[PDB]
Amino acid sequence: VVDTVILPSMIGIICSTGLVGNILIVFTIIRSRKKTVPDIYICNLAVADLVHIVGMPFLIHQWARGGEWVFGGPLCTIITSLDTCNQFACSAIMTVMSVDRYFALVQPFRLTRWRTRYKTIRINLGLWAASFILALPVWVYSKVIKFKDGVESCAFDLTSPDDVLWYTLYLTITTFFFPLPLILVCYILILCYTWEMYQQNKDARCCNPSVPKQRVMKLTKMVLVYVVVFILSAAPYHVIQLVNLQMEQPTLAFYVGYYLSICLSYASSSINPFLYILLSGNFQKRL
Amino acid sequence: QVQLQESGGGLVQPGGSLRLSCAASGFTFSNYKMNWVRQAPGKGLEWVSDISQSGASISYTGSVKGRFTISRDNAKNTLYLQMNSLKPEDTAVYYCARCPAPFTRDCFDVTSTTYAYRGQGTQVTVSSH
Amino acid sequence: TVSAEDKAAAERSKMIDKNLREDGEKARRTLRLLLLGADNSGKSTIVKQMRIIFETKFQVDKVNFHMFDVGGQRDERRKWIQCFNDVTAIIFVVDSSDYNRLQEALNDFKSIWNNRWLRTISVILFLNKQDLLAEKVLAGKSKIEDYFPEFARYTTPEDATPEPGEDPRVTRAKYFIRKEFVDISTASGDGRHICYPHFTCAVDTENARRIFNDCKDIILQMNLREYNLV
Amino acid sequence: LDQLRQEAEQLKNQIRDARKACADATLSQITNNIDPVGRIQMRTRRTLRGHLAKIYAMHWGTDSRLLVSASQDGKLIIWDSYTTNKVHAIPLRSSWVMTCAYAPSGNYVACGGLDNICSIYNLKTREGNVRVSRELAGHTGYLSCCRFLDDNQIVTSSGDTTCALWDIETGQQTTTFTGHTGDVMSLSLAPDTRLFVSGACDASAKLWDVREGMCRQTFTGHESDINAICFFPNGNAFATGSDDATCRLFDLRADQELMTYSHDNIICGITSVSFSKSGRLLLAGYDDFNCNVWDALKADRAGVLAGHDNRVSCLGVTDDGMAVATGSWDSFLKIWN
Amino acid sequence: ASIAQARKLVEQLKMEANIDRIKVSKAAADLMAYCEAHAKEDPLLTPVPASENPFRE
Amino acid sequence: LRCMLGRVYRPCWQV
Repeated sequence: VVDTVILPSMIGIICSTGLVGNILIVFTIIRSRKKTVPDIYICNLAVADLVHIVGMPFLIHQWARGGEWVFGGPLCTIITSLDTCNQFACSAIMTVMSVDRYFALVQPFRLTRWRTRYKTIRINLGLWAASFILALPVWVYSKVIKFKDGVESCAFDLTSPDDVLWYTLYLTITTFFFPLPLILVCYILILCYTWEMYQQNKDARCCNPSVPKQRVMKLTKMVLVYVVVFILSAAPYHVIQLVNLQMEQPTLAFYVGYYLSICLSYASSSINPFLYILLSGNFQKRL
Repeated sequence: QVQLQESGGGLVQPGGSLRLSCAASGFTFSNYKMNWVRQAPGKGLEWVSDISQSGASISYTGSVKGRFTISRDNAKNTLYLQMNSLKPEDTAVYYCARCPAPFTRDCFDVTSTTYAYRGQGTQVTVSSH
Repeated sequence: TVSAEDKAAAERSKMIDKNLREDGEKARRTLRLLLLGADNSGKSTIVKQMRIIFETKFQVDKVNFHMFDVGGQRDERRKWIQCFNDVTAIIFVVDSSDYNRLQEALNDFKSIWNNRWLRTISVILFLNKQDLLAEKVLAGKSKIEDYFPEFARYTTPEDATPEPGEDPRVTRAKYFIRKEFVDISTASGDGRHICYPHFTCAVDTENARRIFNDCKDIILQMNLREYNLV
Repeated sequence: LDQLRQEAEQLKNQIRDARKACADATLSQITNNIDPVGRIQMRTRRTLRGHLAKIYAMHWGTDSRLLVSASQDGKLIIWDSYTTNKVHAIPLRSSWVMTCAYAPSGNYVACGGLDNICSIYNLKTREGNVRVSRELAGHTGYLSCCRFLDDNQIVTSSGDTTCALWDIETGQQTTTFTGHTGDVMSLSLAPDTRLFVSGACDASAKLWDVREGMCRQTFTGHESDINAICFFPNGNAFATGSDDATCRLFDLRADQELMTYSHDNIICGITSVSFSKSGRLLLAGYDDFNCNVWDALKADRAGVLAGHDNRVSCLGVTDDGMAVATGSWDSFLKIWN
Repeated sequence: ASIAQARKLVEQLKMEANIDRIKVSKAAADLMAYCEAHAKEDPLLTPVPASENPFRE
Repeated sequence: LRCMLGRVYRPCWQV
């Protein structure tokens, strides 16, 4: 009773929250006449999250049904490849947005040419193109496979240990483990630069009672929350993937844990719009 | 046409008190911030005091701070400036100046050699007789 | 579809767009500063020291700084001041030694800070002629209390960082002037733009470094505002 | 020293009495029975992009197709409104340009600013590149506005309180106008070209004779600085804009203010004004990031051109009246029709 | 000093006061007649159909 | 009985 009722509920809540947040952000950005590089990055991230969440139910429903796939063969491959492409696009968008933010905040004069609106749009388009072509292996192996008891499943045509190891390493690295060091380094560098500037400017700010530079943590809170949400949403899934790399005949508890990690994998795509709407620096007035 | 006329002034013994008024016409007195400009002989224009649109914000220059009382009368479109306990160094010409634009907290042309929104001014002389 | 003349016009427009983008990128890596102040403030000496409408170019850490001294117009600044609505910062020089001329400098700073067209532009304040102020304070002839009836009820804050070797009176007067300027600056703005007070002795070679640091901080705040981080 | 002041006051009182004596009827009362224009709706037909800085001035050509724009980034761009193409991109020595003009024949373009110099550029050189024909110097203040009389004569207004007539082939002020009190900001050439009127910061507008060189008529009805002025198509009237959020119509033959265009909710300043081909509609730029179209006969707002997110600095209507261009500090020019 | 400027100012005032300065009614009538005579040929006042205006879109 | 690999199942490896 609990398994078939309570657990599916969170999927719907996450899907609805992500849909509403992404739609609101996209509408606000498109409607707004003034669009800047941060706005372009936020809109691209919102679109990627919207597409990623839209495809989520088509894959999650298989787990809820117990393994049965109802959308047929070709749709299985289509949905799997598009979901992997959306994952890659979201990861790349996060990484490039963090890099651009670091360059803008820490090194304003170092990379002016590539931070232009025109080149920003071109970089986003190239990022989407790269993400789409990085999912080509998924098209090859994503197939519907029959299993005992006659259920059958949206599965991969990977059985040898070497091939599954290669695929798991490629997917996990490109999605979470290559982006994460870059994002963390960018955040730490931004924090250190802000702290250094705060300390250096004390001479021209501490003479008389005035604004104490608004401290350093509060004005970097959004990036920290982004990093925390990304970690909490991706790490469990990507660590369970590595754990499953050495595993035969998975147990019921491991299956439930894997399903929960899959459900939690889409949490960031829905949290991020709330981060940009509520936690942002009074961005609601642009609605 | 915007014109300003100053009434009052004259010869006053040191330490005395005199009251002068500025007449404003041709513009909405309430909506325009008003200022007083003084020009001592042999010296350039200097700022004395200013009056807010509603009179909430009142400020004075350091030289005469705590000595001159200034009031506003939007109904009569006139500006009042009460001066008491004068000093010989206060002998100068008081110019009734208006801010260039209305509903603005900033006024750059308050102290200008060829300002257009100022009156002719009245000469006040402080000396012992 | 299109004619030869139309294709030529389109190609010319594309070339012009490319050249305009190149020029915009060239200008993007340059900071524009507006220099203004009273006649006795000492702008000319500061710019001469930095380089060793009147335009002065100096480069710090391979960053181009373009400072403009209008210094070519009537006494009225009502209109032409609007041309500098998008400058990186405004450098304001005040001769703290002249107590008589200090009130007009404060009024000018009030006008600049509260200008509707300069609300988003930070101001870099240089209190020039510090040696002259120090010797005037250690004279006993002219008292600041005569001009400002508040210096008597003033004490040096414990947060002050005086240079090695200085009398309490000199630092107290300097920080009283800084308090006046900072109170003027913080009376309005809501934190959108910041004032960066500094001390200049008319011979210091660190003015360029301080301008560079202030511009870095201003650009950091602007980027934080753009990215909705602050 | 004081008798002349009393004489001037008496003359001003006599002028006021003469003006009020011949004011039997008001324009609004006469135009009471005229049907309202309605609600004019205009859409952004063309959007011009490429300027890297705020726009300060623009001017349409006599062909109603090519327009020149001036930006504080040092580039003077001639646009092709029909096809949205950039015909020329002229580099400027001074990046503080604040005015520009297009010659009636289209052969020359003039611009200037804080440099106190009006530079004339030739658009029809032999080898083909745009080059400076002559730069006009002599003003002791920033160049505020300029307008060509022909390929050789250009009228100039500067912040030095004086307007001048220049001979391009010579480079000297043929005639100097020194009747203003300070900071003449804009001027408008009459259709006949024999007269022009300029507005200054002393809240007054003065009518000048190009050939005689003396002031023939003065107007004092504003409360703040005047920065916008345009001649009525008939040539017997003109409208002015100031920082009072009011546009006022003055008639040369009446020496009086016919009407004032203002609203309670408008408190921002006015940057530019311009009439339509027939003069029925008066379009005035405002600092509230949008432009509103007024009715020159009933002083009633007809429509709002909200298409800019920054201060609107310049606005101009084509000679044929097909479209009106609006410039803003957001580095975008929008064509409305 | 101002003596040379006051004379010029009063002369300018006298010259300005020696003009016709006709009634406002005639000027208003002339303006109304001019506006009505050109109402048809004012694209802004009367929008043109989408077949002659170059700014089609 | 089914293995898991990237949001979808995998055939179990035996021996």
